[PDB]
Amino acid sequence: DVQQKLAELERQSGGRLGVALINTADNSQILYRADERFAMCSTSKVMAAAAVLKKSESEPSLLNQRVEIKKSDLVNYNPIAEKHVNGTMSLAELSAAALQYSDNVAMNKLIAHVGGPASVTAFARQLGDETFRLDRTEPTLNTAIPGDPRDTTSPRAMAQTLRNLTLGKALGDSQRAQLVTWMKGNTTGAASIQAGLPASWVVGDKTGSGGYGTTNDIAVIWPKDRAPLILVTYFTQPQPKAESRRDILASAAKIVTDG
Ligand SMILES: *C(=O)N1C[C@H](NOS(=O)(=O)O)CC[C@H]1C(=O)NC1CCNCC1
Repeated sequence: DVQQKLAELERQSGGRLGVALINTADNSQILYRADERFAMCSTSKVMAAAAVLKKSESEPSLLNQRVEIKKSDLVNYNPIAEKHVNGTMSLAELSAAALQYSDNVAMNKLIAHVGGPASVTAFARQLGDETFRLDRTEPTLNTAIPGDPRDTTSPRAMAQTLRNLTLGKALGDSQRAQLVTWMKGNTTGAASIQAGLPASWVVGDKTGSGGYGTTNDIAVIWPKDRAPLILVTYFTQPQPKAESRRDILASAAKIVTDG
C-alpha cells in the first residue's frame, strides 16, 4: 500500500521524507510524517508573496510600489535583482522574481515590506496555520539543521495552507488568481513533483533546497479533467553536505497519485 511504498522510498533515500496530499475530489489525504517539522527553504517564498498580496487587497497601489535595489541588498542568489542595482523593482516584480527565479533578494524585500519574518508568521496565524514559522531572512533561513525548528513547517500544515491560498478563500479573487499565475510560471520545478506526474497535468509549484541536502517542493496540480490536488513533499538528509535529491520528490509524487 501507499504507506509501505513511501516508507520504502524513504529507506532507500537514506533521509527523512514528509508528504501531504490533499485530493479535493473527496477531501481525502495521504500523509507521511505529515506532522513533523521540516525546513521550508525557498518554499517559504509562497507565504511571503501571499502576505504581500493580502496587504494589497486594502492598498491597491502596493504591487506598483517601487523598491530600491542596492549593492548592499545583494546576497548570493539574485539573478533578477542584480540587474536592477541602483534602480528599483515594483513589489509585483519582486514577487514574480521570488516565485519564478527563486531570487533571494526578492524574498528579502517581500519580508521587509510586510514587517519581517514575524509578520509573515502572523499572516500565517491569521489564516489559521499555527504551525508555519518564518524566523530568519535570506540566506540564513536555509540552514536546515536537524532538530532546529527555525524556518520550519509540517507537510500537513503547508498542504492545508497552500490549498487555502490557491484554491480557497485566504486571498481575494484577483490576488488568488495572481498567486496561481505566478506559481504556474516558475522556471524550475520540472525535476521535482512534476517529474513524477503525467506530462499533461498542469502544475503550479515552488521548490526549495538548503543545508543537509534538504530538497522540497509544494504544488497545486490540475490533473486532466479532474479536481485539483495539493501536494507537499519535503525531504532532508543526515549529512551537512548531502546533495539534493529531486528524484525522491518525483518518486513520492508518483506513489501518491494515479498517473
Ligand atoms: C531556495 O530554497 N533557494 C533559493 C535558490 N533557488 O533554489 S530553488 O530550489 O528555490 O529553485 C538557491 C537554493 C535555495 C537557497 O536559498 N539556498 C541558500 C543559498 C545561499 N547559501 C545558503 C543556501
